[PDB]
Amino acid sequence: GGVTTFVALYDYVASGETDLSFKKGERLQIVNNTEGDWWLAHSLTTGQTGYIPSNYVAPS
Amino acid sequence: GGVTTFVALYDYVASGETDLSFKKGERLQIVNNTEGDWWLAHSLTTGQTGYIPSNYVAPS
Repeated sequence: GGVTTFVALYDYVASGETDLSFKKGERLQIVNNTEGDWWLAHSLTTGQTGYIPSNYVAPS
Repeated sequence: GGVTTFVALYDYVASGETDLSFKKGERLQIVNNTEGDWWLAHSLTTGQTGYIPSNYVAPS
């Protein structure tokens, strides 16, 4: 059965606003683009990232 | 060429820690699983989400 969790091998310090910092030994999930009808999105105004309902958006 | 940016149609208030809040009219990117060797991850310890170098992790 597929793995549920990954562990960090090293410390990582983020340089941008889309990447994630973490400490060696930290426990992390690798996540999917989509969760049902929810898509992963990155807010250009608040710089944060997360899933959103795909029916709440339209192309520019 | 493909769309670069989406616009919010309504306000959304997040309920969990994997979902993203945004206001109507916010400009958002829908993001890809991977960017090169980098995968999207969700930190169970800090609750934050972001890209990480895939060579910095191992399965549990």
